[PDB]
Amino acid sequence: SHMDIRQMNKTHLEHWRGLRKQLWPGHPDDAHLADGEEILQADHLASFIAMADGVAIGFADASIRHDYVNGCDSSPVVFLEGIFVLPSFRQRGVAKQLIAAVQRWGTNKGCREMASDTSPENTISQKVHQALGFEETERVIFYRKRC
Amino acid sequence: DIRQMNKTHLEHWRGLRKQLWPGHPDDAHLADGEEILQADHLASFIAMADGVAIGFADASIRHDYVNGCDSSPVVFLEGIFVLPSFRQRGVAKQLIAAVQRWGTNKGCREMASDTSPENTISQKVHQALGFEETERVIFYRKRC
Ligand SMILES: CC(C)(COP(=O)(O)OP(=O)(O)OC[C@H]1O[C@@H](n2cnc3c(N)ncnc32)[C@H](O)[C@@H]1OP(=O)(O)O)[C@@H](O)C(=O)NCCC(=O)/N=C\CSCCC(=O)NC[C@H]1O[C@H](O[C@H]2[C@H](O)[C@@H](O)[C@H](N)C[C@@H]2N)[C@H](N)[C@@H](O)[C@@H]1O
Ligand SMILES: CC(C)(COP(=O)(O)OP(=O)(O)OC[C@H]1O[C@@H](n2cnc3c(N)ncnc32)[C@H](O)[C@@H]1OP(=O)(O)O)[C@@H](O)C(=O)NCCC(=O)/N=C\CSCCC(=O)NC[C@H]1O[C@H](O[C@H]2[C@H](O)[C@@H](O)[C@H](N)C[C@@H]2N)[C@H](N)[C@@H](O)[C@@H]1O
Ligand code: NI
Repeated sequence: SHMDIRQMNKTHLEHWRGLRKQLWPGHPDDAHLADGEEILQADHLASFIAMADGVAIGFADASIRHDYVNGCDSSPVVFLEGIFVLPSFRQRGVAKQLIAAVQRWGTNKGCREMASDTSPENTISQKVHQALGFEETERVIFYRKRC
Repeated sequence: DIRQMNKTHLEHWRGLRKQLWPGHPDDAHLADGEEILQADHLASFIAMADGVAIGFADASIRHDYVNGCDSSPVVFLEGIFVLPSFRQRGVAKQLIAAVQRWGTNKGCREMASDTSPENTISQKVHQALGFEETERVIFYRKRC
């Protein structure tokens, strides 16, 4: 059936929250709500919903980042902040089309580079990133200290 | 003494920074210095001994997602290098303390950093200075 990638607006908020809670289970209930509203008002945040037959089968969150991005040489950068496709709809090209939409958005915003990161443990994600034309740039360990 | 970088430090800062990052074109350090001095959300700090720079830290105020962190903005240690001769004397500790104060003055509740999995010494350093490991990731890039 015909699939559409829709940039998320007020009308897709429930579709998006329903999927996001499956990518990140236990990511607090009030966070998803505030995140939704922020994204709709942003010019440096956009999310994209894969729709077919009137149901939402996957999503991607994207940003335009001005912070230094690991492995990139230019600024700003279009960044893949999250991506998830429902188990039953996987390996059908949903993520490919989601990422194409993120790229289109970032390109129209004047980004020269698209970036993403994933866990060294998530081998499917690594294969996916590489199939869709991403190259590995560097691996890093992050640290934090409370101020 | 640790001072915030200004126009007069640029040349000696560039000399140390090329040692941290030999890959960087020499074009870039020039540009990067101008950018830091122009930007409110960037600052660098220089450790001096007898008026010669022997260490530096580059820092930013980060407004985008930062791996391992839960608030925004974040003070981020973008780069730190101390001359081998001046190592293990607390120079890095003092540079990072200056970075942390700048970030607190910019309302950051978290300081973050990253390093190579092979850079074992830098890992001990973050550990020693009170940082905690958050996550390890692989970064990807696609040219648009
Ligand atoms: C990976 C998916 C999305 C692929 O979907 P698909 O539709 O099945 O793919 P396709 O389009 O059909 O396939 C594309 C290509 O890949 C190939 N492929 C697909 N599947 C496989 C396969 N199983 N094996 C081999 N090859 C495969 C396929 O052949 C295709 O080849 P080609 O282009 O046609 O030539 C899918 O399998 C899936 O949903 N899997 C489960 C979830 C998952 O792993 N998702 C994405 C992979 S990244 C992991 C989750 C994620 O997005 N995390 C984001 C970040 O989360 C966290 O950070 C967040 C933070 O938590 C938030 O609060 C902030 N707001 C933002 C911040 N970024 C962490 N701190 C970061 O470190 C994380 O990076
Ligand atoms: C690590 C140093 C700086 C420590 O200096 P010191 O003065 O000697 O330390 P100290 O103050 O004496 O010691 C403090 C504690 O550490 C302990 N310590 C010190 N030395 C050792 C030791 N050798 N063994 C064990 N313990 C040690 C010491 O005991 C102390 O503990 P305590 O207080 O006594 O309990 C020193 O050894 C040194 O200069 N080493 C060589 C350089 C080095 O490794 N530097 C930094 C390590 S990672 C920190 C951040 C950093 O610089 N990152 C570079 C990033 O660079 C790149 O990214 C850049 C990009 O390239 C740029 O273009 C962008 N503009 C910004 C962007 N961030 C990569 N893409 C990123 O992935 C990289 O992460
Ligand atoms: Ni259509």
